[PDB]
Amino acid sequence: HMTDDKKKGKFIVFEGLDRSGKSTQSKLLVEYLKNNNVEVKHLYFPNRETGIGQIISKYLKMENSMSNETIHLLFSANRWEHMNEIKSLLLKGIWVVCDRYAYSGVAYSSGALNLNKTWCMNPDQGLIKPDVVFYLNVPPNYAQNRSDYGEEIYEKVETQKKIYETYKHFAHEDYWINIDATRKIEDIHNDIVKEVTKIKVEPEEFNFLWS
Amino acid sequence: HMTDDKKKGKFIVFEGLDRSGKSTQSKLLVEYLKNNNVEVKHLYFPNRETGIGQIISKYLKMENSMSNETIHLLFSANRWEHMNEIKSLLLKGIWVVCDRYAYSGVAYSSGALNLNKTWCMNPDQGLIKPDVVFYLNVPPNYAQNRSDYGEEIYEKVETQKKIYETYKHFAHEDYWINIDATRKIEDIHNDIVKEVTKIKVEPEEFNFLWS
Ligand SMILES: Nc1ncnc2c1ncn2[C@@H]1O[C@H](COP(=O)(O)OP(=O)(O)O)[C@@H](O)[C@H]1O
Ligand SMILES: Nc1ncnc2c1ncn2[C@@H]1O[C@H](COP(=O)(O)OP(=O)(O)O)[C@@H](O)[C@H]1O
Ligand SMILES: Cc1cn([C@H]2C[C@H](O)[C@@H](COP(=O)(O)O)O2)c(=O)[nH]c1=O
Ligand SMILES: Cc1cn([C@H]2C[C@H](O)[C@@H](COP(=O)(O)O)O2)c(=O)[nH]c1=O
Ligand code: NA
Ligand code: NA
Ligand code: NA
Ligand code: NA
Ligand code: NA
Ligand code: NA
Repeated sequence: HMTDDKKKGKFIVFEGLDRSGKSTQSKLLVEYLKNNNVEVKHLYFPNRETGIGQIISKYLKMENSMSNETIHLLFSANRWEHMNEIKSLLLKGIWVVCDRYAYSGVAYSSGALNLNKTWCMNPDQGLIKPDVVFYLNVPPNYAQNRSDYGEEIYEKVETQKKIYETYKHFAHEDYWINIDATRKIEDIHNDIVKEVTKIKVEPEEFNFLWS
Repeated sequence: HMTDDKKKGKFIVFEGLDRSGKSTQSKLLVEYLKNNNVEVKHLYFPNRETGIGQIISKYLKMENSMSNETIHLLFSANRWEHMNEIKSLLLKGIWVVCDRYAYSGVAYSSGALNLNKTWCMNPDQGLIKPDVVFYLNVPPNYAQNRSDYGEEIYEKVETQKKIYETYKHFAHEDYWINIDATRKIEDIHNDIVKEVTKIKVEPEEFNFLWS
């Protein structure tokens, strides 16, 4: 009752290759939720505004160079420093719609940096687990013509090919919903809405990666 | 031969409670090695001068506050960004004498922050393993009168008591050498020298935590 510590909002993550449409789709979903009287906050990773995120942003823009393990652990620490906020929102009944999470961490590091997958998962163990992940599936060559593509470190077609394969580490999980993202914006969004309307709305216990 | 990738220097770590004499002893050992014609570099963790180390230094000085997991992972990332340097030194035949390493990470986080020990070890898995660790053993109340004690976050006797117990996670390992550090500087140093002279001097393969 008073000490109720149940998760009341839902936590939805978008995952996908670079420029696959995650910001596009997460903003449309947020607007749809607001229109159906659901309180919701839009979050994303990496958050480049924190001290850790600033270092990350320099890495992505090739303004610095860092060893594979060092940058992998910063991407994870950047999520941890948001756990208090995500937990509080969800306890309040506010939904969280989030562009990228720990699945990006594992897929990008194991595919682009060739880090060991179990080693990559470890530091994200214990993060709050989302209700669903929409994976905006595009082939590795598909998005190379969209606006700023090639500006940041992983945006080369040969790297995207590797990350496309390591995203399959999650492809058969029950929380993972493959979405064909080589379609019109509105078609993709309608599929996402269809899936979101099946989410069961009741307060429940928090769960944690990698359960 | 030409592609020889053998570890040629030795890697010695000092561990110990706050103000237990690690900088004192590591400088004396460095001077002793130089006097016996051994090339050596003195390193220490956290390195507060990097981008990551700056954030760490603010945490230790209570200039910011951070969640337990976030700061734990930064302490680990701070070691990783030194692996290229430590590896190169050791390949060259330069010894590395280092004030604190991954054992501090595990002992401080599991003792002061109550983090799960296996979770704390994971991100340091894969770091280069030292030849020996001297643990400058002092009781948890012992150092409270030494110069700047109480300036930084963990320097309260009740926290030191907890970290004293979690340093025992390594107490029975073959690389771990307990040194009674409640003695005169010169007596402690003579014990360390005695142990250092038993190290076998030949080139060998690198080993890695937590083997
Ligand atoms: N399905 C789509 N069809 C055409 N253009 C799209 C589609 N989805 C997104 N875009 C455009 O592609 C670019 C990248 O989209 P964005 O949502 O920013 O990708 P991400 O967040 O995955 O990097 C933007 O210019 C966006 O307007
Ligand atoms: N064995 C000792 N006896 C008396 N004073 C010592 C001894 N070892 C170190 N000190 C003094 O204690 C303080 C902390 O020593 P330091 O080597 O800086 O500790 P740490 O590096 O472990 O924090 C310094 O003022 C140092 O001169
Ligand atoms: C969240 C996360 C993102 N990334 C990559 C995915 C993108 O290439 C870049 C983030 O940029 P974005 O989401 O604008 O594309 O960071 C990681 O490598 N590890 C992570 O943990
Ligand atoms: C290297 C390391 C140090 N620490 C603590 C030990 C000290 O209290 C502080 C470092 O300060 P120092 O070595 O001057 O004392 O950081 C950690 O908590 N985790 C680590 O991984
Ligand atoms: Na990108
Ligand atoms: Na985005
Ligand atoms: Na699925
Ligand atoms: Na200290
Ligand atoms: Na020191
Ligand atoms: Na021993």
